[PDB]
Amino acid sequence: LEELADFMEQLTPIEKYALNYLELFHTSIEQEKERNSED
Amino acid sequence: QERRWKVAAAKKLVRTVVRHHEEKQLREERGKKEEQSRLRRIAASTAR
Amino acid sequence: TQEELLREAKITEELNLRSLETYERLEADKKKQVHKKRKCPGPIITYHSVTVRCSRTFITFSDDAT
Amino acid sequence: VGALVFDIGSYTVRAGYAGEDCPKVDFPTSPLKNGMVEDWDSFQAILDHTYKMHVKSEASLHPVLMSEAPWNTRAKREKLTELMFEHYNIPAFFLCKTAVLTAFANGRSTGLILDSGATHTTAIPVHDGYVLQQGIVKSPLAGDFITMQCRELFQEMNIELRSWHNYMCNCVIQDFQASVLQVAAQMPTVHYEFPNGYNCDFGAERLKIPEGLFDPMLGVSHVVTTSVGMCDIDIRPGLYGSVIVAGGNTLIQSFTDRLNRELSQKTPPSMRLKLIANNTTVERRFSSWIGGSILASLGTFQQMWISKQEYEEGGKQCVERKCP
Repeated sequence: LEELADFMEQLTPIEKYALNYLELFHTSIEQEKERNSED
Repeated sequence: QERRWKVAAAKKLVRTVVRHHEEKQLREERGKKEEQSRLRRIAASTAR
Repeated sequence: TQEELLREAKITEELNLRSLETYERLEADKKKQVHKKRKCPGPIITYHSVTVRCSRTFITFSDDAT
Repeated sequence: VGALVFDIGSYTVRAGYAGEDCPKVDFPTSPLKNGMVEDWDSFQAILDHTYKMHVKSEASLHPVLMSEAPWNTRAKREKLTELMFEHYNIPAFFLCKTAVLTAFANGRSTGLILDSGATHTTAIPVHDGYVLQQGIVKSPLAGDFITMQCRELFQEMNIELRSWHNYMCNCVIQDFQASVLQVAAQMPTVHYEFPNGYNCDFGAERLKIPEGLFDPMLGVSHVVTTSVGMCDIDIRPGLYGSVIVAGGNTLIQSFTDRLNRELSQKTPPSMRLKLIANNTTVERRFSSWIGGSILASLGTFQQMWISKQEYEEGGKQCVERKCP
């Protein structure tokens, strides 16, 4: 827990923003049709 | 024999000149395509 | 309120399922296996041999410098 | 020596440091009527105002990044590098498309970007960070058109809606948009008051005004649907699953919701269409500058920029060669 904290500090501004954005909006690489890449 | 040599030499020379022109045009087309692909790869490297 | 219900229920779906860990979920989706993220090795030279009945090799250079 | 990131957008200029989250200065932009530099003297003057007044630093020390419109012409970029390097003597330079910066800000390299500014609203598909020039769709139904619907309706109301007065007029029609406009059919409405206290019951107008960008010319939904039609055949599913919006002019209530409905009913139902909801005013206004900031921060930007050495060695040609 402490390691994440002191690592979360020194997180320059852009990355704090990115933390908030990726927290709320997330992503998903897989779309269930990656098999089409094989074919 | 001189007429034969001259006809064959004119043929070879004009066809080498035509080759020069075709290779030149293909080289310019390839250069444009390569520049396009190089810019695309720079864009890919930055996005990546 | 069924339309409003559909709305915030799908939002709730996203929120709750994002809490689970790719397991614990009854609809155990298939083949996640989270592959490697590669993550840099700078400029690279790729050697790729593939079956095409026949075998072919493709050598990829990352940038024009190399 | 923290890298500086500027957006020279058409309607408001956003500037800041690469490592800082927000553009520390955001002021109204003009020399960018059609989308690129119309007046080099005025553009140079506003840039000088930027470095000196806005950020209180010389351009000779920090590395500099600028962003240009997707459809801008090449001569604009060449002259931009010439002017910047000759006059301000920066150490290193770069140029990037605003749509690409929007897609980077969202952490989604493959995307479709909807954005609008002074006189223009555009749809751009970006695949792996490359803007498909042939796929861009540009429409005149920009925020200016809607704000002029607002202004005409206000003049019909007969309210009293030198240059500073006109700036105030434009701002109020913009300020009214954020609070009132939503995309008898609207039921009772807001009492939005002017600084002097004037107001009215802003009724159905709040519904009919935003309707222009869909139905006054190609509306936004048509703009995007044809944009992807002109792009590659098989990358199209990727764009729909990656549609993004940016720009303060896009800040209307339920605007993104109406876009999602329009695209869902226009796209084949089977498709994975989705809109990334960076709907907050802060998000949309910072999106492009955010992408520029991230681009500048990384440890590879030290190799991507156009160092002053490069421009000393070669002239304007470097912009086409170093900037996608």
